Amino acid sequence: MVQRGSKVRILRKESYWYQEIGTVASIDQSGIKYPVIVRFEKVNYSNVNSNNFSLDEVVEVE
Amino acid sequence: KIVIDKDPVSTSFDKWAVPGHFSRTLAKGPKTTTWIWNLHADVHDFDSYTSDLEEVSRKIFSAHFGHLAVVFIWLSGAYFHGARFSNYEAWLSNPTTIKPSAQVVWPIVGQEILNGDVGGGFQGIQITSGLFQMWRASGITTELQLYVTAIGALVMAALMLFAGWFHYHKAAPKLEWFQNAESMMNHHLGGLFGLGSLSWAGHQIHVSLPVNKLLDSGVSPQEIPLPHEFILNKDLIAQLYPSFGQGLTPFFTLNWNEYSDFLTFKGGLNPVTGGLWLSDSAHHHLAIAVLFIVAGHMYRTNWGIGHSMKEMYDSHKGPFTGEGHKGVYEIFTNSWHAQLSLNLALFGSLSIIVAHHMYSMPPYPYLATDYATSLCLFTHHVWIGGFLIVGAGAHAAIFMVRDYDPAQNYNNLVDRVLRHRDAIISHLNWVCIFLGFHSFGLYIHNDTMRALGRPQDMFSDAAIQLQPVFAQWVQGVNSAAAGNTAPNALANASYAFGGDIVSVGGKVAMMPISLGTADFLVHHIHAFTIHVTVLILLKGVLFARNSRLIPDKANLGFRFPCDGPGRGGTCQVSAWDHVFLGLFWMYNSLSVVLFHFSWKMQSDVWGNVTADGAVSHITGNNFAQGAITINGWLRDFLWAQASQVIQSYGSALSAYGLMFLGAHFIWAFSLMFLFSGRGYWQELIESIVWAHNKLKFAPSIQPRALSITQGRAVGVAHYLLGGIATTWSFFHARIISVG
Amino acid sequence: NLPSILVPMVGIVLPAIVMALLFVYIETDE
Amino acid sequence: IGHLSTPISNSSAVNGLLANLPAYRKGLTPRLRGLEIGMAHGYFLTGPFVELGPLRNTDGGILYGSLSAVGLVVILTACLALYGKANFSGSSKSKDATLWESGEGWSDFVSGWLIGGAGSVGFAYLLLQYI
Amino acid sequence: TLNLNAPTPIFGGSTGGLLRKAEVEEFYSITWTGKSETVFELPTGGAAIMRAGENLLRLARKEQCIALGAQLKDKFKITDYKIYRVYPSGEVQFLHPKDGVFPEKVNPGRVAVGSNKRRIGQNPDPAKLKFKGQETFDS
Amino acid sequence: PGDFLVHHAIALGLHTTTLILVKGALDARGSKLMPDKKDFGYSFPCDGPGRGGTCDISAWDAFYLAVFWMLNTIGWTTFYWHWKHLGVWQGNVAQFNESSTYLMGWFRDYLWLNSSQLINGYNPFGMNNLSVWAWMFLFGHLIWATGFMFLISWRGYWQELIETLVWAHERTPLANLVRWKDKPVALSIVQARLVGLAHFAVGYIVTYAAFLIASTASKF
Amino acid sequence: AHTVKIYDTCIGCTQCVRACPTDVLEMVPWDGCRANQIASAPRTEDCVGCKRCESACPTDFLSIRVYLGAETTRSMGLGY
Ligand code: CLA
Ligand code: CLA
Ligand code: CLA
Ligand code: CLA
Ligand SMILES: CC1=C(/C=C/C(C)=C/C=C/C(C)=C/C=C/C=C(C)/C=C/C=C(C)/C=C/C2=C(C)CCCC2(C)C)C(C)(C)CCC1
Ligand SMILES: CC1=C(C/C=C(\C)CCC[C@H](C)CCC[C@H](C)CCCC(C)C)C(=O)c2ccccc2C1=O
Ligand SMILES: CC1=C(C/C=C(\C)CCC[C@H](C)CCC[C@H](C)CCCC(C)C)C(=O)c2ccccc2C1=O
Ligand code: SF4
Ligand code: SF4
Ligand code: SF4
Repeated sequence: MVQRGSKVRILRKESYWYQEIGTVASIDQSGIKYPVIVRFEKVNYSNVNSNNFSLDEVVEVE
Repeated sequence: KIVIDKDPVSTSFDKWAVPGHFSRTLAKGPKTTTWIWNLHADVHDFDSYTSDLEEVSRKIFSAHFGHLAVVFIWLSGAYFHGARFSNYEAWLSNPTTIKPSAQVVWPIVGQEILNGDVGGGFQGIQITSGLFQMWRASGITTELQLYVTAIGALVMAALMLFAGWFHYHKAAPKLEWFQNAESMMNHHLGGLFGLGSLSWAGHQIHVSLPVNKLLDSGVSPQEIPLPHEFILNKDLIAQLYPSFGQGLTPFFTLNWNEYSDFLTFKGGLNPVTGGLWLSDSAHHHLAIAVLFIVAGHMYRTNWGIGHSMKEMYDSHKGPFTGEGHKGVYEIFTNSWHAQLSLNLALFGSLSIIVAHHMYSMPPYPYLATDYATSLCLFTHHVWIGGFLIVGAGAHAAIFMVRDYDPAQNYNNLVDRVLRHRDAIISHLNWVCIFLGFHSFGLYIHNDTMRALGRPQDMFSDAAIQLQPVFAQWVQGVNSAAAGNTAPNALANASYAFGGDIVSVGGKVAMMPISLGTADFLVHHIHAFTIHVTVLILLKGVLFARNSRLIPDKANLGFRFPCDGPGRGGTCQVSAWDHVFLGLFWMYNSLSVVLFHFSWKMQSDVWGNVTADGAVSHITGNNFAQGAITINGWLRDFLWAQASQVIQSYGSALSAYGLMFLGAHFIWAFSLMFLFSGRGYWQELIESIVWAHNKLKFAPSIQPRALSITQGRAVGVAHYLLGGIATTWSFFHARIISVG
Repeated sequence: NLPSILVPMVGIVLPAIVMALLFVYIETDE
Repeated sequence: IGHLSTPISNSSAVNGLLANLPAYRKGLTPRLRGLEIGMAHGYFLTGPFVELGPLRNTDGGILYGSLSAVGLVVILTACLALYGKANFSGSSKSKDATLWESGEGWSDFVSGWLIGGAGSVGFAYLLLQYI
Repeated sequence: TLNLNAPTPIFGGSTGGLLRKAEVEEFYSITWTGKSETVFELPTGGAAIMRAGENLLRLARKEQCIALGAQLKDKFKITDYKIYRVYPSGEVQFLHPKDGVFPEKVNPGRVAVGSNKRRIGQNPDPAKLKFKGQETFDS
Repeated sequence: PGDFLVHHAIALGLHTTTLILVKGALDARGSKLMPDKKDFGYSFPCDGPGRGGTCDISAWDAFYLAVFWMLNTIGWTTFYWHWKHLGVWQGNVAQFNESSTYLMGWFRDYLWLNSSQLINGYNPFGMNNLSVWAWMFLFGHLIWATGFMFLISWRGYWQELIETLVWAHERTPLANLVRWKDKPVALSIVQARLVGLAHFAVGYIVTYAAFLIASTASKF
Repeated sequence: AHTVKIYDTCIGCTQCVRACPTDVLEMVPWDGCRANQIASAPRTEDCVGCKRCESACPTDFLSIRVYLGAETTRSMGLGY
C-alpha cells in the first residue's frame, strides 16, 4: 500500500519516467482507475511534472 | 508638447542576476534546454511580454541609443586603426601604387605572413573598406586628425549610452511624445537631413575643397596648410577659387553666380583622381540641404500652419479603391512593426541604390582605380540592403498577426489587398514561371545549342539576337544630356551611359558599359529572382492571418512550425517560414547580381590603358560570348577567377583561402539542420542522456533537441554565413591580386 | 538506316502511346 | 456576396467577347466550334516554327516548319482525345450540360479540331511559300 | 433548420471564397445572431459587418466555420452560432452543436465513439495482427 | 600520411552511416518521444508539433538521413581512389602524397585541376568529344540542387500556393472550360523527402560520373 | 478518413476537445464511476489530422491518439 508523499518507481513502460524515481502527490480515495498521482522532478516533452498511475505501476522504494 | 515620467525604472543589478526576468514564463527557471534558446529568441521582441504600448516604445527608444553607441564604438576603431596601424600617410603621397592597408597582425604562429608587402615601408592587411579614399575626401592628411576622431567617436558612444540610460531609467517619455509623427517628420527633415547636409557642405567648402585642390596640384601632403588655417588666413583661401575675398556678401545680396568656382555643376569625374568633383559635391549637399530644410516646414505642429498627414490620407481615395488610405495613419502611429517594415523596405532599397550610384559615379578620390575597393563596396551594400528587404517582409507579417485590426481596416487599402490576395499571388505565380522559362531557359537553350554543335541556333550577338533596346535608348538619352537638357552641366551624369574613357595612372576609372544580348539575359535573371523573392514574402504577408488551409493562422502566431501532418501536411505554413524561405531566395537573387557585377566590370569596364589610348581589360571581354551559357558562367567565371583564392596558400592572401574553405564547410553544415528534423535528434539524445545517466551525472536541465522553427533558423543562418563568406573570400582574393 | 526509323519510335511515338495507355487506365472507374 | 465586385468586372466590352467566341457561342454544334478553334490555332502555330527552327535558311524552312505545326495539331488531337476519355467516362452529366460540362458530342470536337487545325496549318503554308 | 435565405453580411469581396466545389458537393453555412453592427474578420479575408439578424455566411470547409465560430465567441461573446451542411448537393444538416450542447461540456445521452479499453502500451504487436483484417489500434 | 587521414575519414563515414541506420532500427518500435511508433508503420510523416516537435521520427526517415551519409562516405572513398590512382597512372605519385594531407590540396589539385578539360567540353571556340560529359556535369548539378528545394521547403508553403492556382484556373475564361479529374495537391511530407533525396542522389552520382569519366579519359 | 481513438487513461480535462478545429471530439458520461468524463470521437469523417488534440492532452503519453489513414476531400482540408 502506497501512501501520499512516498517515493515510487514507475513500471509503466510507455511513460517518460519509466524506471525513474518520483514522489506521490496524492491517492484518490475512490474506485477510479489510475488514482496514484506521482509528481516528478524531471519534466517530459509536454513540460508536465505529474501523471496518474495505478498501484501495479508503482513500487515502494524507500 | 513634452510630457516625461521621472524615474520609472531603478538602476540596479538585481535583474542582471535573473535571466528571463521580463516575462512570466521565463522567470521560473529552466526545466529543459529549450529555455536557453527561448531566452535569447524573444529578448528584443518587447511587444510580446510587455502589453503596454507606452512601455514598449520607451524600450525601443533607449535601444536605438545603445545601437547608436556600438556604431560609434565601431567608428572609433575604424579611425584608431587608421591612425596607429595604417600606412595612411604614405598613401596620400602615392594613392595609386600604395595599397590601402590597416590591421597589423601580431607576430604569433604564422599569421604574420598576412602582413604582406602592401606599399612603402608598411606591412599589414590590405583593406577594402574605402576608408582611405573617404578620409582623403574629408580632407584628413595626418594621423593626429584621425586620432581625435577616434576619441570623438568614443565620447559620442558614451553620450549615446548615457542618453539610453537616462531616457528609460530616469526620464522616460510618455506614449503621446512618440505618436507626434508630424513633428518628428519636421525635425528629421530639417535638422537631421537638412542641417546634416548643410553643415557637411560647410565642411566640404572650408576643409575638403582647399586641401584637395592642393592635392590635385600635388605639392605634398605635409606642405599643405592645416584646415583651420584656411579659416584664419583669408588671403590663403583667396589663392584657390578666388571668390572668398568677397565673403558672404554675394550670398546675402543674391549674387550667387560669384560662387561658380567652388560651387560648380561640372558633372563628371576628375581627370587626376577619378572621383567626383568636390565642388560638385559641395554644391550638391547645399541644394540637398535647402530641399530638406524647407521639407521640414511642411507638416503641422502646435502653431496652426502645415499639412496634417491624417487629412492627406482622408480625401486621397478613388472609385476603384473604396475608402482609400482612410485608417493608414492610425496604423502607422500605433504599429511599431508596420513602421519597421516600411522603414526596412526603403533603407534596404536605398542601400542597393548607393551601390549602383557609387561604381558609376565614384565619389571619392582614387576609389575607381582601386578595383579592390569599389567591387567590395558594391557587394557589401547590395548584401546589406537585400537583408533589410527580407526584414521588410518579415515585420510586415508581424503587423498582420498581432497589430492588424478588422474594425479599423474596413474597405480601406489594407482590406482591399486582403480581399484579392489570390489575384495578386497567382499573377505573381505566373510571372515567376514566365520569367523563369524565358530567362533561365535561354541559358539551357544556349548550353544545349553550344553542346550540340549549333552556335547559330542560340541567343547571342552572332546568333538570334535579344538586344536591350529599351535600355540602349536610356543609354542614349542620359549620355546626350550635357548641354541639351541639363545645359549647365559640362559633362554627363556618368561615363557609364556614354562618353570618353578616364584613365588615372594606367587603369580605367570609368568607361562606357555597353549592353548587349548577354546583358539582356542576366537582367531578366535579376527580374526573375527578385519576383520570386516578392512571391514568397508577399505570400507570407497576405496569408499571415488566414488561408484556405488554416483559417486561424493568426491564433497560432507569427512564428510556429506547422499545424500538424494533417490536411495532407501543413509544414512551413507560418509567416515566419516564408521569411525563412525568402532568405535563400534573397541569397539566390543577390549572388547572381554580384556575379553579374564582378564579371561585367572585369571584362568590359576595368583594365589597363596603354600610352596610345588602347584598353586591355582584365579578363578580356569574354562576358559577351561566355555569359550566355551556364558552362561559360562556370568555366570562365567560377573556375578561372577562383584561381587566386585557391593558389593563395603561402602568401598574404592565405586567410581568404582559409575563409574560402571555411565557408564551404559551414554552408554544408547548414544542410544538417535544413534537410533533417527534430525527432531524429531527440531520440539520438535519448541514448546520450542514457550514458550520462549510466555514470550518474546527467544534468537537471534536461537536454532537448532544437525546435523545428529553431532548426530552420540555425540552418538558414549557417547557409547565409557559409554562402556569403564564400563569396566574400572569392571576391576579395581575386581583385586584390588583379586590381 | 534502321537507327533513323527506330529512335523516333521509342523516343517519341512509343512514349506517346504508353502515356496514352496509362492515362486512361488511371482515370477509369467502376 | 461570394464573388468580388471590381469596377472592371462584369463589363460588357469584355463579356461580349466571351459569349461570341467559339467555345461559349450558343448556336454552334461541337463539330462547328471545334472547326473554328482549330482554324485559328493552326493558323498561328506555324508562325514560330518557320522562322525559329533548326533549319531556317534552307529550301526548306517553310515546308519543314509547317510540317512541325501539323505535328502539334495531331499531338493535341490525341490530348483532346485523352482528355475526352478521362473527363467523360460515360459522358458524366452535370447541372449545365454544355459541350465542356458533359461531353455528348466530344468525338466531333476532336475531329473538327483536326480538320481545321491541319487545314489552316496547310493554308498558312500556301501564304508563306507562295502568295 | 437552415433558414435559407438569410441576409448575407455587407461584405462585397473575397476572391478566396466558395469556388466550384460548392456547386458540385458539400459546402457549409454558419448562422449566428450578431447583437451589434461590428466589423469582424472572415476566414477568407477580413471584414464584413455583422448584421442585427439572422446572419448567415456560406463557407467552403467545416474548418472555416469553427474558426469563424471561435471568433464570435472570443471577440464578440455571441455563442449562438449554428453551422450547417446543405441539401441535395450537400450531406448532413446541423453539424454543430450536435446534441444542442457545446462539445466541451458533458451531456447525458451521448455515446462513447472510438473508445479503447486499454492504454497504448497494451496495444498488441503488428506481427501478431499480420495477414488479418484486424487493426493494431482498434478494439 | 595522406592515406592515413582519409582511411579515418572513411572509417568516420562507415561508423556514422551505421549509427543512423542502427539508431533508426533500434528505435523503430518506440522511443521516449514516441512510445507507440510501431503502430504507425515504417513510414509516416511525423506525430505533429506536440511533445516538442516530431519531424523525421519514423524509421523510414532514418534511412533517408543515412542516404546522405553513405553518398558522402562512398564519395570520400571514390574521391580518394581516383586522385591516388591519377598520380599512379601518370607516374607522378608526388602530387597526391604531398597535397592530400591538407584539404586545400583536394580542392586545388584534385577537383579544380582535373576539371580543366571537362569544363571545356564545349565553349565559345568549339566543342570536343567531351561535350556530352560537360553537359551531363551541369545537368547533374541542376538536379542535385533541385532536390534541395523539396528538402528545405516543406508541404505547407506549397499547398497554400497551389490553392491560388486552383482559384486562378477556375476564374479564367477559355481555361475554366476544362477540368482536372484529380484535384491538385502539394506533395506529401514523406513524398517530398523521397523526391528530394532521389533528385539529390541521382544528381550526386550523375555529377561524379561525368567528371570521373571525362577527367581520366582526357589525360589517361 | 483518419481514425481517432481514445484510451482509458483520460482524465476528462476537456483540453483535446477544445483544441480540435473541426469539432470531431466531445465529452461523454463515463460508466466506470458515473462521475467523470472521457473523450470521444463521433465525427471522425471531419478529422483533418492536425493533431491539435494530442498536443493538448496533459497525461504523460497520450490518451487520445490520431492515426492518419485514407485521405478524402474533408481530410485533405481542401476548399476545392
Ligand atoms: C550601466 C548601468 C545600468 C544598470 C545597472 C541597468 C539595469 C537594468 N536595466 Mg538598463 N540601461 C542602461 C544602463 C543600466 N541598466 C543603458 C546604458 C541603456 C541603453 C542601452 C539601458 C536601457 C535599458 C532598456 C531598454 C531596459 C533596461 C532594463 C534594465 C533592467 C534589467 C536589464 C537586465 O537585467 O539585463 C542585463 C543585460 C545585459 C547584461 C546585456 C547588455 C547588452 C548591451 C547593452 C549590448 C550588448 C551588445 C554587444 C555589442 C554584444 C553583441 C555581440 C558581441 C559578440 C559583439 C536592469 C534594472 C530593462 C528593464 O528595466 O525592464 C523592466 C529594459 O527593458 N535598460
Ligand atoms: C549594416 C551595416 C553597415 C556597415 C558596417 C557599413 C560600412 C560602410 N559603409 Mg555603409 N551603409 C549601410 C550599411 C553599412 N555600411 C546602409 C544600410 C546604407 C544605406 C543607407 C549605407 C550607406 C552608405 C553610404 C552612402 C556610404 C557608406 C560607406 C560605408 C563604408 C565606410 C564607413 C563609414 O563610416 O562611412 C561614412 C558614411 C559616409 C561617408 C556617407 C554617408 C552619406 C549618407 C547618404 C548619409 C545617410 C544617413 C541617413 C540617416 C540614412 C538614410 C535614411 C533615409 C532612408 C530616410 C563602410 C564599408 C561609405 C563608403 O562607401 O566609403 C568609401 C559611404 O559613402 N554606407
Ligand atoms: C537549382 C535548383 C532549383 C530549381 C531549378 C528550382 C526551380 C523553381 N523554384 Mg525552387 N527552390 C530551390 C531550388 C530550385 N528551385 C531551393 C534550394 C529552395 C529552398 C529555399 C527553393 C524554394 C523555392 C520557393 C519558396 C519557390 C521556389 C519556386 C521555383 C520555381 C520558380 C518559377 C520558374 O522558374 O518555373 C520555370 C522552371 C524552371 C526555370 C526550371 C528549369 C526548366 C527548364 C529551363 C525547362 C525544362 C526543359 C524540359 C522541358 C524539361 C523536361 C523534359 C522531359 C519531360 C522530356 C522553379 C520551378 C517558386 C515557385 O514555385 O513559383 C511559382 C517559389 O515560390 N523554389
Ligand atoms: C527522344 C526522342 C526525340 C527525337 C528522335 C527528336 C528529334 C527531333 N527533334 Mg527533339 N525534343 C525531344 C525529343 C526528340 N526529338 C524532347 C524530349 C524535347 C524536350 C527537351 C525536344 C525538344 C525539341 C525542340 C524545341 C525542337 C526539337 C527538334 C527535333 C528535330 C530536329 C531536326 C529536324 O527538324 O528535321 C526536319 C524535319 C522536320 C522539321 C519535320 C519532322 C517531322 C515532324 C516533327 C512531324 C511531322 C508530322 C507528322 C506527320 C505527324 C507527327 C508525329 C507525331 C504524331 C509522333 C528532330 C526530328 C526541332 C524541330 O524541328 O521540331 C519539330 C526543334 O525545334 N526537339
Ligand atoms: C494584337 C492584339 C490582338 C490580336 C491578336 C489575335 C487574337 C490574333 C489572332 C488571330 C488569328 C489566330 C487568326 C486566325 C485566322 C484564321 C484563319 C486565317 C484560318 C483560315 C483557314 C483556312 C482558310 C483553312 C481552310 C481549310 C480547311 C479548314 C480544311 C480544308 C482545306 C482548307 C485548307 C482550305 C487582340 C485582338 C487580342 C487585342 C489587341 C492586341
Ligand atoms: C544537429 C541537429 C540538432 C542537434 C543540435 C543541438 C541539440 C545543438 C547543440 C549543440 C550546442 C553547441 C551545445 C552547446 C553546449 C554548451 C553550451 C557548450 C558550452 C561550452 C562552454 C565552454 C562555452 C537538432 O536539435 C535539430 C533540430 C531540428 C532540426 C535539425 C536539427 C539538427 O540538425
Ligand atoms: C515544388 C514543390 C511542390 C510542388 C510540386 C508538385 C505539386 C508536383 C510538381 C511536379 C510536376 C507534375 C512536374 C513533374 C515533372 C517530373 C519530371 C514528372 C515525373 C513523373 C514520374 C512518374 C516519372 C510540393 O508540393 C512540395 C511539397 C513538399 C515539399 C516540397 C515541395 C516542393 O518543393
Ligand atoms: S514540422 Fe514536423 S510535424 Fe510539422 S508537418 Fe513538418 S514534419 Fe510534420
Ligand atoms: S484525451 Fe487527453 S485532452 Fe482528452 S480528456 Fe483525456 S486527458 Fe484530457
Ligand atoms: S487530429 Fe485535429 S481535427 Fe482530428 S480530432 Fe485531433 S485535433 Fe481534432
